[PDB]
Amino acid sequence: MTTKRRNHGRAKPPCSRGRTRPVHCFNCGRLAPKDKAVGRFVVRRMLDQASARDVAEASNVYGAGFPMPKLYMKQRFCIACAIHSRTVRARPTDMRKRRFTTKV
Amino acid sequence: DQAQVGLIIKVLGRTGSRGNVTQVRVRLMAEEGSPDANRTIVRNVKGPCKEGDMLSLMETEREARRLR
Amino acid sequence: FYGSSAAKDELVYGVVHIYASFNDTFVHVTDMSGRETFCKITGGMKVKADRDESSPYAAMMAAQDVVARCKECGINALHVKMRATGGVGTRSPGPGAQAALRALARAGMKIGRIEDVTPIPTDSTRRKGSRRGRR
Amino acid sequence: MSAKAPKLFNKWSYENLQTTEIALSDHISKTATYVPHSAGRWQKKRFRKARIPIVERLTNGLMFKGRGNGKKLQAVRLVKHTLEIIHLLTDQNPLQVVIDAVSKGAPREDSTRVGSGGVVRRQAVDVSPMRRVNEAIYLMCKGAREAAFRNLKTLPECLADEIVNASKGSSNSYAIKKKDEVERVAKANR
Repeated sequence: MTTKRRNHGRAKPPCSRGRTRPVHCFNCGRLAPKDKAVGRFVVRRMLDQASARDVAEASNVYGAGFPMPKLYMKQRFCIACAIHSRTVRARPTDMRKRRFTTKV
Repeated sequence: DQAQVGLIIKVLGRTGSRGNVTQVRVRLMAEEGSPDANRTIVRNVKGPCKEGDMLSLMETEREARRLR
Repeated sequence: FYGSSAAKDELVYGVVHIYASFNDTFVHVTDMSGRETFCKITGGMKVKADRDESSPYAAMMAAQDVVARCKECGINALHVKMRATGGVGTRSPGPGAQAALRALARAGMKIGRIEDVTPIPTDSTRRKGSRRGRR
Repeated sequence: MSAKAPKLFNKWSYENLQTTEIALSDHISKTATYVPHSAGRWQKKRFRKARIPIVERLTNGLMFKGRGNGKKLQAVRLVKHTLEIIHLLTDQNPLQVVIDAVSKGAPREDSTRVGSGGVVRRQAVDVSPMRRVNEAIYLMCKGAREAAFRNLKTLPECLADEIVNASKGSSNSYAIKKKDEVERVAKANR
């Protein structure tokens, strides 16, 4: 019916591909096309600040000695998935058209 | 029991939603210069609190809220 | 004693595999070999009721009985390897991580050279779920 | 002179008294007035209730359940007797026994409903200073009414009994058992 979104909720432009590979979700296991799927990059700590202190005490070769590593992952979510944990939210008309590119 | 004083160093903020409990931070003045790297634990509190209030701690190494 | 008597008065590096998931938390003991071990601890021994066997409290309560058995095995320093979950599971550990570490440090064990050792695929099989997901 | 600087209940002295706990010292204050009888405005602000001693607070929350109950002046008549009883039983100033009992009957840790998911979850939640005071008071003086409700032959004496056993940590007291059982859930689950 009505063209709600010009790009159709995709990063896939018309008249190019018409097919982009499916990708699983790290929530519910749902598949969707890669372009539709909602990418985020996490940078998840291996220790809270509160505990970081306590462990860096007992360390000598680590903590102070070398900066602590972090678990990195890419997270591709489904639409429904994203919305429900409210990391993507509905926006007014003027704002929906805005993009921030791939930068945070 | 263990009765271990601590001074409420500041009002950490508002956590919970009942209108009952607040989450506040406790600083140890219990120590005499004994090693603590904790060093200021967050503690959930029951009922009204105010800064500079001493209170006894039955537990230590509390991170309060966690992920749960 | 039972432990060190030819490595005594010197630190000894164990290795500790920590596996944190949303049904249980494990704490294991290895000696930079992985071919021999001394103790296998599960959250579920210390705390009962399946929800609370993966909770932070489970971890810490278990961790103190790591330390108890390490000082009888001559082990003092502990390398640590944090593990999330399977390669057809998620990439997130459960809440029992970050609890265990602090419990050990505070209990006078040394900690150095922590690592992230987890099974992440180059690619693997179709993930459990459906096309339409769990719902 | 001899009632200018000197301050008594009418023979009970406030020099002897010391605050038993160091957790509480700004919610436990000393009496100087010769009756705990109230006549002021006692609340208007979040802390304005901790400017006054435990004695006054206790005597006001002593009983309720009106039907022609004589309220404050009646309560004071029982206070007098109960102080004499506590005095000869501890062989020590009754006031200072009250100071102790309020602190040692109080629950110092709690656990609450705060979870979600159709389910509840409990965590160790520390009791705030004013709450230790208040809760202890209420439990002790709840015990009193229940003890005389159809039972005993004693009118003030039950109060004296409770305040004694509370200060000893003995589990006869209505206040002590509460501290006990609550902490068996709040230090057995976090």
